[PDB]
Amino acid sequence: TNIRKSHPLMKIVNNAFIDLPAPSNISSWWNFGSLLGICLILQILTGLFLAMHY
Amino acid sequence: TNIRKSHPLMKIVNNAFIDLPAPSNISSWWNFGSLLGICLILQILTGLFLAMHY
Amino acid sequence: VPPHPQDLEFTRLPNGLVIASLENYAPASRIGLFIKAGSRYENSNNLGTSHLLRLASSLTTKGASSFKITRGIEAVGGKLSVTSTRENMAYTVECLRDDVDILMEFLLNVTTAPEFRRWEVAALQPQLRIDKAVALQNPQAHVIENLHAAAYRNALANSLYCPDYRIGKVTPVELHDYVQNHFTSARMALIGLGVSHPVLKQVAEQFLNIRGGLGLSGAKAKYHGGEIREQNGDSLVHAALVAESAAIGSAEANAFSVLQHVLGAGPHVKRGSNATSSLYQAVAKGVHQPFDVSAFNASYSDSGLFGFYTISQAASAGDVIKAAYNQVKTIAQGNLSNPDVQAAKNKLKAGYLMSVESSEGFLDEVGSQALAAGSYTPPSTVLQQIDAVADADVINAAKKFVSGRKSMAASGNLGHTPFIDEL
Amino acid sequence: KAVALQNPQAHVIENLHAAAYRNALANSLYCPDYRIGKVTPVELHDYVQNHFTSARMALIGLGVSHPVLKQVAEQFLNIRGGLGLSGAKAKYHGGEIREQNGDSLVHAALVAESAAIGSAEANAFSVLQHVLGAGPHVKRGSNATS
Amino acid sequence: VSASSRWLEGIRKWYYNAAGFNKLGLMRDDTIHENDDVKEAIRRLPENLYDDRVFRIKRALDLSMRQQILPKEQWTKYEEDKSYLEPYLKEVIRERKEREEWAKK
Amino acid sequence: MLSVAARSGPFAPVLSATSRGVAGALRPLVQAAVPATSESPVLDLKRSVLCRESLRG
Amino acid sequence: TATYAQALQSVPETQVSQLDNGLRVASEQSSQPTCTVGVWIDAGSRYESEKNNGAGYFVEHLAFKGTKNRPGNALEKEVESMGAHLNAYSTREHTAYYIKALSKDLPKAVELLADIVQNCSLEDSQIEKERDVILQELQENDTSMRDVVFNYLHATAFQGTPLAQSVEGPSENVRKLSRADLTEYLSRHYKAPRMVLAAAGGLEHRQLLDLAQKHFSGLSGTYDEDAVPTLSPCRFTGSQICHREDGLPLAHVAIAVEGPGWAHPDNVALQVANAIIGHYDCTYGGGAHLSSPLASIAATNKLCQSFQTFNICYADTGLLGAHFVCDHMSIDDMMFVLQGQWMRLCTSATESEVLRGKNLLRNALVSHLDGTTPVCEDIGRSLLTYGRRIPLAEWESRIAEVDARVVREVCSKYFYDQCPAVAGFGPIEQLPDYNRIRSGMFWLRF
Amino acid sequence: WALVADLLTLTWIGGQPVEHPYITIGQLASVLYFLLILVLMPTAGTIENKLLKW
Amino acid sequence: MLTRFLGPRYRQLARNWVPTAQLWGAVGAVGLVWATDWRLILDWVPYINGKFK
Amino acid sequence: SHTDIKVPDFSDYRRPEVLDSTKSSKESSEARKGFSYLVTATTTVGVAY
Ligand SMILES: CCCCCC[C@H]1C(=O)O[C@H](C)[C@H](NC(=O)c2cccc(NC=O)c2O)C(=O)O[C@@H](C)[C@@H]1OC(=O)C(C)C
Ligand SMILES: CCCCCC[C@H]1C(=O)O[C@H](C)[C@H](NC(=O)c2cccc(NC=O)c2O)C(=O)O[C@@H](C)[C@@H]1OC(=O)C(C)C
Repeated sequence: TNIRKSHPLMKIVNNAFIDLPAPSNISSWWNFGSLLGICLILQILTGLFLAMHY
Repeated sequence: TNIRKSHPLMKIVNNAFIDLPAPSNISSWWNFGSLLGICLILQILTGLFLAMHY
Repeated sequence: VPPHPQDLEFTRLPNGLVIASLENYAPASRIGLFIKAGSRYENSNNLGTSHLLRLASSLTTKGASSFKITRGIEAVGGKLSVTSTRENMAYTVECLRDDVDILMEFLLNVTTAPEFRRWEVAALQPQLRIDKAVALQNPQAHVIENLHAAAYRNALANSLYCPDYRIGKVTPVELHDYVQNHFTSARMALIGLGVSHPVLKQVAEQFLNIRGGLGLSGAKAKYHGGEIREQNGDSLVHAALVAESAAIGSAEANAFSVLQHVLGAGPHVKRGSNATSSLYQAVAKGVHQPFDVSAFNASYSDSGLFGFYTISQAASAGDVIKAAYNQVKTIAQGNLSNPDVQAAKNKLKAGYLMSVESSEGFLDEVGSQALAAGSYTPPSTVLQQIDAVADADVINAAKKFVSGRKSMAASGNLGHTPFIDEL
Repeated sequence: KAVALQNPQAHVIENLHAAAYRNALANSLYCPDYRIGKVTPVELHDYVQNHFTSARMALIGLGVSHPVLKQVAEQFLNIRGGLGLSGAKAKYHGGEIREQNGDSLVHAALVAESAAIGSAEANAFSVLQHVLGAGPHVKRGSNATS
Repeated sequence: VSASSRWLEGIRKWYYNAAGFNKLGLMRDDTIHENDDVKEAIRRLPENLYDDRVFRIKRALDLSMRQQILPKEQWTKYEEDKSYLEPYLKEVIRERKEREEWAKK
Repeated sequence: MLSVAARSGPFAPVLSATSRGVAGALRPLVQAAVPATSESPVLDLKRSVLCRESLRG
Repeated sequence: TATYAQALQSVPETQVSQLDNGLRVASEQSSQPTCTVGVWIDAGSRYESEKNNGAGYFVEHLAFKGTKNRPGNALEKEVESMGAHLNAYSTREHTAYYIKALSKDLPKAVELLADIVQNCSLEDSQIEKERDVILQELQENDTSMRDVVFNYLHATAFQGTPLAQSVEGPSENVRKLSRADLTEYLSRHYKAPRMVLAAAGGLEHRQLLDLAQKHFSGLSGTYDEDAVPTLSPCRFTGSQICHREDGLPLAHVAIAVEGPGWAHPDNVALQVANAIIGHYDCTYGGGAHLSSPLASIAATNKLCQSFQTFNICYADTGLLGAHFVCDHMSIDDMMFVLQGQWMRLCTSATESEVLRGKNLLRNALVSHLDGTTPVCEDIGRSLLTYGRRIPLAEWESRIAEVDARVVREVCSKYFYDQCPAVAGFGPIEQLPDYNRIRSGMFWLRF
Repeated sequence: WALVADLLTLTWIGGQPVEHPYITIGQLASVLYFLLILVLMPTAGTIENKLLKW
Repeated sequence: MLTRFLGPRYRQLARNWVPTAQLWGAVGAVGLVWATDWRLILDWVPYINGKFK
Repeated sequence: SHTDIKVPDFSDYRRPEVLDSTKSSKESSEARKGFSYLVTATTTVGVAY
């Protein structure tokens, strides 16, 4: 049996960006959701390194 | 139909401390899980108010 | 002292329709449209159509949507029912005096303006399964259904419930076709209680005028005979043994009806030995443990099935059946006393009298009479007809059951249930 | 059963036997639905031990030796305690079973009692069957000689 | 029938061609927002319509992904645009409204 | 005395809007609940009997 | 056009007469050729005690088994040959024995009743036979989940009181009751001032009175010294009984609240609200479109197989609630919905639904009173309970009085923040905890 | 697009001092914004319905 | 287009929950008052004057 | 046989206004609920402070 589907944790990850069905159809205007995510972490990440000195 | 069960958010809350089946049996030694939770938030909460002055 | 007991008014319209009413003066009204549309009119290519039909009495009509029929009718606390037998369907509607206008309309819409919308009938198919399951929970339902399939080559052999293979398979056109070729004037009758003849007659002349179906006994039951056995591990063995008898309406049908009360047909005292029941007593002699028996008598427009129905422990099935049979044989041989027939006649008479005591049972009698005989026969004269049965008639009846080709259905653990040739 | 009953012949022949016989041969080669889940371990034990006995068994082998078979047979296949006769004897009755269904075609079999395997009359019947016809000998042919 | 009725028809034919779904092979009704009423009417379509609607929308979603369109001679010609879903949608709305109306008394 | 159903015996299904689906023709059974052991289910995959749309105050 | 109001006026008055026994003799004449006569006794099992429980039931089994002047067969043979029907029943408060018969057979009809009610033989050999039949009836009753759960509701709601007992008794009593136990319950309870000769059909009241005085004279020619058959009120208990059994395919639940009892005028209004919620069954045609919100939701989401509201009445108390049947994973939803409806009514009954409820109830009433038997039973029983016969018209007036406000006020009085008596049986693992069910008997919004 | 450009307008004005042209034009852009989202787009929608025969 | 909720029943539903909605504002006012120690409103309440002589 | 099922005696746990099998519990209905609700009302008044 595929552990990628029954493990309490992976489920979430499978549902997030692996098996989740998406429109064959979306275009570049749908990228800004990842970009906002990326933005959020990178912001959190540099932001933190500044806090070790600020 | 009971919205407390089908709403994406409440589900979680129903599963956490409303409908979740628990042993009719547990005793005081099982309280420290809430206490640790409480501890964690209260710590986060006073901790923050100190940071507005520290 | 109650009021003036009105007389029932009866009327044959030229187009064949029958209208009958009784001004009740009762607080509630009851109206039925009875139709020559039962399962006997189905055929080998459309079985179950009248079952599904029986269950579509609230799908949307032209003058009233599903939702409206339901809400409308319950808003006045009325009911809408449909009853089927092998020969008729009967849409019955009931409510308080002041509300017949609303119910009548609903009734006319269903019976003469059903739309049988493709999707509504898809959503209904599954009921056929539920409905049947609930019915088939009594062993008698299955027995009698098999009994009719073994007894008749064709019409009356049809089932009152949809064959599983048709479930989900009966189509909107089959429903439309079925209504329009059986729900016509010459095969209908409109009966009413708490209603007036003029109102009925107006409704009938304004709304119940259609023709284009068929008109005859659309086939005519061919009695065949034969037997159907279904092994099953029910705890007890149910079985019915029967032979062709007489069509409703003939004098011979009353001989049979009297025969049934001589042999026994249901108990009259709560938890009694069935002292005066001659079949029961005859089995009891030779048989220990639990069992039941009664004469079975079923008559149709152009045929009839008569005999008995026994329920017994698997091992005593044969013993129960043979004693039962021999009993009947004993009355065909001549062994019947006048005081015996006299007591039966009493049960029958008192019985009929009682059966049309309430309004739902009177509506039904008037309605079935209308369709079977195109007339109304008062109690005094049914009683008079029952008295006309001579002892010899009852004996010949028995002679006719005994010497006639038989039909048998039984279900249970059949290890000791005999086949017909072993009787 | 579902897999078997997918051929209309299976059901026909099963009904054929139930109509033809009062009792033994009328039994079905497949379990009646009402018994599904209802046959018990003791019924199995009882069935083996009263039918799987020496006097009703036979051991056949290919690529094996008689001595080996015989040794096995004498060492392992020696049991008795079942029954021994035709445990009933088929009573031919006759009758008919019809099942309406909306298959596309009508399958039907008409039959009468004939002869037990082994008798000379059984071969008469066997010959009769080849006179009337019993399966085709040429791929997609008119069944000329049938 | 007016000279100006052809004008309104002309403004409509104009918008249609502008709206553009026809280049993707869609039909007006293939582009309705799906809501309860619309979902129920989609449910009531007979097999062939439903199947055809599925194929259409698949063909568009496909085009839309390649960011192409159909050859001009295969676009949905206004006026050959079948309003296949309106009657059901209209009936679903009627019955809802009857309910809505019953709920007031 | 027509009315096949009520002349007892033949089956007669009733269906309804507000009331309950019935199968109530005639054969034995009442004289079987007396000499007892006629179980009957308690609302197995089923419905409900005696039914409602009758009452009082 | 003869109006409904007017129709109620046409129903003939029930004539009441008292003998010197104290035996009330009542009738409702009609044009019918048949009729229904019988005696209604103010005797049940709420009148019994721990040790003679099942006595009434044991008597019923003997009532038709033979009298002094008519031993064994005799009775049956008289009834059966005259083509009549002999029947009887008993609840926790009442007992009845009635005869359906050709109306020209009123004289012997009554004679037979008397004998039955007065000279019940109780031959010892019969008592023994009957002992084993009733035992069997119990094995049988054990399979009707419905009969079971209602006995459990009664058992728990009225715990510690006579009303908590069942009509048939526990097995040991049936195994232990003696002839002396029986006859003493008979003489104790079958006394004129607690009996009512009732009848409906083609009779004339005078003829009934004559008979009653001819065959019933001499029953209370002895008014008892200090035997004071008085019913002590019965405590109600907010409690819960769960008979878990995962071997049953469907679960039965019965929830109730304490009712007022036979005589309280609150019944009418409660019956209206009950009608609003109604009942359901999986063979009802018309699912999604039902007026009852509970019923419609149950049908669309397959919440059950059947449900039904009810209002049981006994003296000064009663069970008021609903009983349902469903799959093991629906017990929670059914309960929620059932309860949410009860509250909606307590706090938000709208006007039209109440009209529907009133009409339903009118229909019910009139429809129920159809035919000799149902009427006769209403006469006899009502005389016992209301002391009189409440003419249709009066009920119609009581119903008309009711409107939304009355429903909310009356519902709140009995349901709002009240303690339920819950009874469970079957695959009940998902049946909510009593606290939870209790919490569902009030709304935090209100 | 009129909305986008108009937002690009507000951005530009916001970037300027509260003086001559800049005041009245940024005052117009504001009204536009609210009138566009609150009246114009909702009406454009209805007209399109009507044009399509919806 | 909130016309779906315009009718006799809604009018009755609305009226039924009038006392509740009222008492529920009483709870909130007093609640806001007590929580912020509303100097303005409180001065009026007989007792509760922890700011007098 | 299910009629052998009596509910076990609870006198051992019952509030005193409820010990009598002959006394309607509706009389102490108000008093009993009142008390427990007063208990939580006070409680919550306490958390409030
Ligand atoms: C830690 C990295 C693992 C990823 C799990 C968390 C991240 C997550 O959930 O991943 C998937 C990728 C999620 N959806 C998409 O990207 C997405 C969805 C439809 C279409 C496209 N693209 C093009 O059509 C997409 O890109 C998405 O992009 O959401 C992020 C905001 C979220 O990030 C968050 O939560 C933050 C709170 C962590
Ligand atoms: C914000 C408050 C809402 C609660 C949701 C979050 C909190 C949450 O999930 O709630 C339930 C209450 C969770 N389990 C229990 O308490 C619990 C479980 C079995 C038994 C007992 N007691 C006695 O037998 C318990 O008390 C628990 O107590 O976990 C906390 C650590 C968690 O807290 C957390 O996550 C933090 C990360 C927030």
